Amino acid sequence: LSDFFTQLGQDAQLMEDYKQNPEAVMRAHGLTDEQINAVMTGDMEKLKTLSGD
Amino acid sequence: GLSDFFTQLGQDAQLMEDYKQNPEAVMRAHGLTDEQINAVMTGDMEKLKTL
Amino acid sequence: GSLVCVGTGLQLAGQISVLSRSYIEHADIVFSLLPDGFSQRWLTKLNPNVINLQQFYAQNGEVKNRRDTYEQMVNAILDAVRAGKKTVCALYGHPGVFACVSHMAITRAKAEGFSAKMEPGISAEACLWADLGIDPGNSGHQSFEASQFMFFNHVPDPTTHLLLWQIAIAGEHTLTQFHTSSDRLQILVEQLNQWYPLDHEVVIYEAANLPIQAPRIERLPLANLPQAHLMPISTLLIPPAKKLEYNYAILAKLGIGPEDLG
Amino acid sequence: GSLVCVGTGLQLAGQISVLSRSYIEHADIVFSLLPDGFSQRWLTKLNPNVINLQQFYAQNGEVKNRRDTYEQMVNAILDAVRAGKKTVCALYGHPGVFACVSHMAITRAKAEGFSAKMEPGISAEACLWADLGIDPGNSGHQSFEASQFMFFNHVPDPTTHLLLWQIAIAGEHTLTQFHTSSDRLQILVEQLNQWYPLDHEVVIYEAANLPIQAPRIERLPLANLPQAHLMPISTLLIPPAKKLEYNYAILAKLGIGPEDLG
Ligand SMILES: C[S@@+](CC[C@H](N)C(=O)[O-])C[C@H]1O[C@@H](n2cnc3c(N)ncnc32)[C@H](O)[C@@H]1O
Ligand SMILES: Nc1ncnc2c1ncn2[C@@H]1O[C@H](CSCC[C@H](N)C(=O)O)[C@@H](O)[C@H]1O
Ligand SMILES: [Zn+2]
Repeated sequence: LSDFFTQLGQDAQLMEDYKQNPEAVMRAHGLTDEQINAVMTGDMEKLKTLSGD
Repeated sequence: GLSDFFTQLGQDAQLMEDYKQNPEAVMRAHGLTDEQINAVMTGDMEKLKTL
Repeated sequence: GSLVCVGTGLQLAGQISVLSRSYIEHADIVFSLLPDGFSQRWLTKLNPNVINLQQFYAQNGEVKNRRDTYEQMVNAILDAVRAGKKTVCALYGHPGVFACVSHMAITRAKAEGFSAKMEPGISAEACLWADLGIDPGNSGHQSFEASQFMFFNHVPDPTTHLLLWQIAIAGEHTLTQFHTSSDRLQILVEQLNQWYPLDHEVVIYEAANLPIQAPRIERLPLANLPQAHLMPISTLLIPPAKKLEYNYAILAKLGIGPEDLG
Repeated sequence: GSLVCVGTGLQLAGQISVLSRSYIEHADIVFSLLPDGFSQRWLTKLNPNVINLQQFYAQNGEVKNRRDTYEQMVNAILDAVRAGKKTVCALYGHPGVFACVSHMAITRAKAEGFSAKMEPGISAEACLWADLGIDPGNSGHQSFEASQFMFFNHVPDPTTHLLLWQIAIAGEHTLTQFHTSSDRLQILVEQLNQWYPLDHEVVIYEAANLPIQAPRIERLPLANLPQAHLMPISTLLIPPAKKLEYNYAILAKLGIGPEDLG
């Protein structure tokens, strides 16, 4: 999750891929349904829980 | 020669710190001419954009 | 020993400048103040020798003046410099925008004969222009710390975009709390009513810290501010309340007029 | 086709964002507006498919409203987007700070149903805070375009740090000339004299564009401004004319006094 976000923020190619198809890209990086749900609902608090912070 | 140096220097903090320690030494080592170095030391950008 | 203060921007990993990242890489030691644990991990992978300045904030319900926190941060940074470490301070956004720690560390370092400098970063202000599609040059802009706006005499230009930073602690005079009260915010509304009507649309803005996160751009009437849900990271945008009026005096001296404005 | 406007900062190569650089690198085509030829070469090596927006500026001492220039810039950018190119616009500093080309291109792209966004960058303002060791939050901050300050009614707060951008063309209404005159600047001094004594120290600031270059930080009394050597990249800093004074009105409503301030 943390690895994904670091890449996504740095890499414009991945960023553009992501904005095209967020769920597809996220699943491709192995994010869980719970993690994806949190992203799609914009629940940042939950995201930080699903990494251990 | 000049353009390549500046691009590196602006991007690379190691080289930046090296340069600030000893500007002339670093510049000479990157093959800058005496006139180019003079230009830098006098702060004449216009002449740099000529050289 | 030397000191370089850099900013990491608001967004994770990608909003830091190329040079500034390089400084972090090559540092002997890094003192960090970052928005979250994702940004913290990113930092540690860049350079493992990190000391987190967060530790100096009030811990465990303790009452502590935030000035004392800053002093301890500054002193901790200088300790590494005095020991002879090539030290880097990494703060979120721009290290010298509404942030005293870096300015203080640089001043103190210089006075003890150490090399110290600040590299500019991308601030919340910078993010705001981009997110809201506003150019600060259009009608100009003004920035004030919300509390300072209340405690001291400041007069805004109501034709310009006004920003009040740290709106969440507006009127929190002790500097020991992390939020203010709705009554303090009501007094701020009354104060602002000098230039802005109660139904004037304002915007609570929060730049995103994560690449999967949308910014907060919440529009509401000024009157509703006291009931709003504010965060430490919230900035209040107050758009112009008036259209520009011609400066006939100066135009005349210039020998021009409205229709002559090309 | 899509549009992303990025900023390259003021300094060569190092002051662009990590993400913003990546955008340039992966762009189909890049439209550039950069400070110098060193910056231009840097760009071309990053991505060879570059169109220089400079070309749209008057070439042969011809009279041309800069509003016509901006229009041609915008249309050229949109043409690439309409054709289906993943287009990036690279402007110096922050792309949305005192720069209409990007805002205009983004507005137009969005209206024709294209994806368009602006990435924030490091502006001349951001550089100034760092170079001068000034925090805009210390006593607040105001920014205005010099000419707009003269043409319209802006009231500055003399406790703040005041910036006048594009000071070199202060009062130049036609927007055709590349500089103003000493008489125009004298009128500005008289205007400013409403709030600032004639012997008030102001600062002509120019951030460096090259890593071997020191910034211009030229101090002089306000009255000497009209004789100063100003350049297009010059920004005028007007530090506070007065120290912060207590706002007893609001303090009273808060039920506190100066001595209660943390
Ligand atoms: C101590 S200042 C830090 C500012 C930071 N140095 C910068 O460059 O924005 C904290 C204040 O900055 C603003 N701020 C910080 N993070 C923000 C964000 N993500 N979005 C909007 N404003 C933010 C708010 O006004 C907040 O109260
Ligand atoms: N190197 C420099 N140093 C100081 N101010 C500068 C500058 N380059 C541009 N400016 C300011 O910007 C004005 C041009 S408008 C371009 C602003 C640019 N987008 C930015 O982000 O800064 C100049 O008239 C001056 O006020
Ligand atoms: Zn500003």
